[PDB]
Amino acid sequence: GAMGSMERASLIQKAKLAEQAERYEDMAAFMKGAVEKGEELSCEERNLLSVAYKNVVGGQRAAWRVLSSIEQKSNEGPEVREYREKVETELQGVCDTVLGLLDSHLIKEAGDAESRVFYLKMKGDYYRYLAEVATGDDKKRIIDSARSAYQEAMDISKKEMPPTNPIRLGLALNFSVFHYEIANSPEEAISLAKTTFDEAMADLHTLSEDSYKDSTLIMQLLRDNLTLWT
Amino acid sequence: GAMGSMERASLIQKAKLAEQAERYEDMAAFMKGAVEKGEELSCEERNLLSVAYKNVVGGQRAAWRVLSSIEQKSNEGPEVREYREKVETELQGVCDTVLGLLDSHLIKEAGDAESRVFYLKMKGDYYRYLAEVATGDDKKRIIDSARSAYQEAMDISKKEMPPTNPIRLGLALNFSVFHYEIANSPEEAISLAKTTFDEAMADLHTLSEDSYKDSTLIMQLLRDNLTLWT
Amino acid sequence: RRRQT
Amino acid sequence: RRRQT
Ligand SMILES: N=C(N)c1cc(-c2ccccc2)c(CNC(=O)Cc2ccc3cc[nH]c3c2)s1
Ligand SMILES: N=C(N)c1cc(-c2ccccc2)c(CNC(=O)Cc2ccc3cc[nH]c3c2)s1
Ligand SMILES: [Cl-]
Ligand SMILES: [Cl-]
Ligand SMILES: [Mg+2]
Ligand SMILES: [Mg+2]
Ligand SMILES: [Mg+2]
Ligand SMILES: [Mg+2]
Repeated sequence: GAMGSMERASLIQKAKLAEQAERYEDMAAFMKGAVEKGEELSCEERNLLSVAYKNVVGGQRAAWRVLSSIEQKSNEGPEVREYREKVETELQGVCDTVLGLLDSHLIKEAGDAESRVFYLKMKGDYYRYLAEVATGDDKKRIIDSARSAYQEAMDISKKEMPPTNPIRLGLALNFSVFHYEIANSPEEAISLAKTTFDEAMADLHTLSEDSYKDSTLIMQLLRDNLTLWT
Repeated sequence: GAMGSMERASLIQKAKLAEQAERYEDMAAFMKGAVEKGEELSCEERNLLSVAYKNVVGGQRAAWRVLSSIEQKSNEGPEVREYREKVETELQGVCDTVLGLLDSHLIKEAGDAESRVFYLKMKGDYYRYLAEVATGDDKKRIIDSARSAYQEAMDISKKEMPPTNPIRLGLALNFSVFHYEIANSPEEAISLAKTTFDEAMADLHTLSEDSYKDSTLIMQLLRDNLTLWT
Repeated sequence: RRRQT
Repeated sequence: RRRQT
């Protein structure tokens, strides 16, 4: 696409500038172009990819939720529905764009557990975002695609990563929220959050001061959700 | 353009939804389409226009200032300059788009003082934003275009509006900042801010509780700048 | 609050 | 602070 004529390193460099400038749509286009260069991504580059699309899709979701609430209140002219559809279609485009990158070809080229777990979590996250707005003939299939990606990531992380690994913890956090609010399995969500928190606590003693802070930062988010749900 | 097939009222309606959804780029495209319908804008619609482009251009300016600072530090590869140029060009496009709307044909059709002062202030604001990033053969002309628009608005507001009018006050606020940081006339900026504040104070006694709050809200911004500058 | 991800 | 407009 439109980034094919820019160097890979230049795209990475500008993605970092766009992050500092809080230009996340630019950040995403740059990391999209970097991925399409066809080289595997380093740990840092993988985080730049995730952060960019998280913020882009994060604004769309928040906008979708505002409009969706207005729409439902109006159902207690066509403009409210039309504009919610517009935002929704745009949100689905970004989700399809990320899933296209993971499928072509970040996942199949990711042999390391750290990189493969990272991409499969992302895959579950963006099928979940599609699920948040799905309503029709293939909602169930979208949900199952999220479940399956999350489940493979959990199996690999369990085998290949320590219980305090921040990616394993973030994955567990998001799989738990999937269970709670997407799969209507609130008790699965609570068990997973609790078991994840406890097994990380039992492993903190092996960690350095820096890794300790990374892990506990995410253990607190698990605790926050547990506190909200019980 | 792309809004030509949507009703005017539907465009206004969706501009309000996009505001609630904090989708200001959508908000701007909708109000652009409403203006291009060719009908004068009501007081509320004029505020919807201003708010939308203010937020769009507000994000671009903030991004430009971050990148510009990084660029200058690097001058104590081409990627920093290139990306700052990109943001800058996009910012100039929005500024040119608004100026095009004012010139075609909001200003010449605005006969009321409230509406005409509103558009001429906007004209000064967006020549000023162009001035913030201008560097070459016609910087001085951009600055003078801002001055002239601001000056005509001030002459009309003085004749035709009371000293507490919020648009007159916002105009004075921005003309003062133009003097301070664009025209390198810090003493003109301070005199205008002081004289504007004092003449509004002397007029507060004629106002209702609601108008009193509108005016003093903006008198405080004049006071804040005075406090910063002296 | 809104749950966290 | 940053001046206000
Ligand atoms: N530019 C950026 N945004 C980042 C660059 C790098 C990076 C990576 C490798 C080398 C250099 C930099 C990042 C590393 N983040 C993580 O590993 C996971 C993590 C940890 C804690 C929390 C809390 C909320 N979410 C979290 C996510 S983030
Ligand atoms: N959707 C929106 N954002 C607005 C809709 C209407 C509106 C107009 C007419 C009828 C109904 C609504 C607005 C009215 N604002 C003003 O008049 C000027 C003003 C006053 C105080 C401050 C403080 C900082 N800036 C200020 C600007 S703002
Ligand atoms: Cl629409
Ligand atoms: Cl660029
Ligand atoms: Mg190369
Ligand atoms: Mg129970
Ligand atoms: Mg019509
Ligand atoms: Mg002096």
